Amino acid sequence: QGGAITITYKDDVATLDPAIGYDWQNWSMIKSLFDGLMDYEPGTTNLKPDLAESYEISPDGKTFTFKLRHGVKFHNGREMTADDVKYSLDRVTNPKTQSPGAGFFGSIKGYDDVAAGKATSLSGVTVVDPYTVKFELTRPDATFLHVMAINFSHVVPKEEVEKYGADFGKHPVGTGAFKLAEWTLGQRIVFERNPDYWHKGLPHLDKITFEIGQEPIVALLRLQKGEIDVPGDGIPPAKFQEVMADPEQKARVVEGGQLHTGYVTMNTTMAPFDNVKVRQAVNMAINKARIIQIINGRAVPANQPLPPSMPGYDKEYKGYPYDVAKAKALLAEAGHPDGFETQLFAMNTDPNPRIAQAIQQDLAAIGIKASIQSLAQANVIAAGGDKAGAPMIWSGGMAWIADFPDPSNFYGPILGCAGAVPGGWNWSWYCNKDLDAKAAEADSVVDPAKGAERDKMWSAIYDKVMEDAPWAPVFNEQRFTMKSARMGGADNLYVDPVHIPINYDNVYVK
Ligand SMILES: [Ca+2]
Repeated sequence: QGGAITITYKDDVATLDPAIGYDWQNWSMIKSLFDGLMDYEPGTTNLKPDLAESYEISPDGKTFTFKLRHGVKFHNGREMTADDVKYSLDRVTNPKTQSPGAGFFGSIKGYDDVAAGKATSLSGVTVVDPYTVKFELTRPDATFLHVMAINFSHVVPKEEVEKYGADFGKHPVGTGAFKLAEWTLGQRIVFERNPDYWHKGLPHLDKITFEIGQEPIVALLRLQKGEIDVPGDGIPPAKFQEVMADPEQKARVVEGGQLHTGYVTMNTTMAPFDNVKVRQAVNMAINKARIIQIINGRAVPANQPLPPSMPGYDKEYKGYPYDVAKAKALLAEAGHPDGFETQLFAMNTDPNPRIAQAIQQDLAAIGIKASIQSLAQANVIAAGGDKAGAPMIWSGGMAWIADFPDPSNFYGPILGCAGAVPGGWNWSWYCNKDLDAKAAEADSVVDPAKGAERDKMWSAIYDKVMEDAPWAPVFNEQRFTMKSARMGGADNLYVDPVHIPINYDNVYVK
């Protein structure tokens, strides 16, 4: 009940639009300003109705009917109704919105017509009455309920989108537990409790202040002084062991496993990375153990796209060897015995400039001279979302943590054709239509007793991805969160698997 906390970040926020935001800094911010039909029990991945009060599924699993809560108000005071759910889904799937999450809705009837520009409304989403919205699917979809909890299906008010247009992401209006109060660009973002939030008793805090442009190391000092509550950029490597060995700081640390993989993307449409042998050479060039030492051993080396604890992870897959001689030999086969020059993009928050320097040295060992383009995250992400931009990107600090705990989440948006779109997060621009179809087939296996078979279908998909080498996977990272002594709540609210980073709506001050 009450309290005003402070959270630091070095990088800035470019958007709070739920159709657009997708990075580690704004994902949970957006979840606190907006709501969708579904959410999760705080601290877990257990689905629960949110803006829906209840729902029904047809026996064939292709018709979802949601009964909406009554009396839900947007921050502007207007009642939310089923028309707003329809509008939001029509908007996020419309290609002109440039949502990196449009593909999550591919199983809805009429999606293809919308994606192809033949329709501006999803035929499969119908407003039955002001408080009933129905979804009809073309195929069973094992991740549909999770997608009705993902930011991209959060509900926006069309009159506010019309008012601000492309600038709606700077003026978010939602139904969520907090509303935007102050946004001083490059300096501070203030969330205030929404006093009329439909979920009574939430949030607990009165105010969250995000202080921008703050050095990660200084933030630890401020936390020791009680002048901030959460260092948003976590524990810098230079300070990790000292934090761990100081009981008065170790007591502020919460550690959690993640469904995470960090990787180097290669743009499969930009020469020279349009040659599979060049991409496989890069896979054999990276010294993952050395990179992991930079982050204090807080990770294990990744040999494939899925995190080791994700269902579908190929436990047997051997992977590309770390083998400079083989990498050079492959580069020569590809017509580059003398190597080549290229660009490696990275976000500029520690430790990612240093990790990029390590990758750069690894590439130099096989004859690739890569200049590091160390930029703000928004500009790395935008360059990735440009088919003609970013030959290589180190994903550290930006991607990928599963939005929901299923192997499908590591495909569509980052390795599927659905993500190889303007503004997308498939920075490899890797589009394999045959795998897209196999992915839809795998997500149609909905019988929970067939989960093992479905996990192996996904393993087969990622086996093929790995053969085409659009990624060089590097590591699977542990999460370390720091919180001030006054911050109450269970550990799993500070390493929340869904409201990534912190569950802003359910933490509290003691
Ligand atoms: Ca919410």
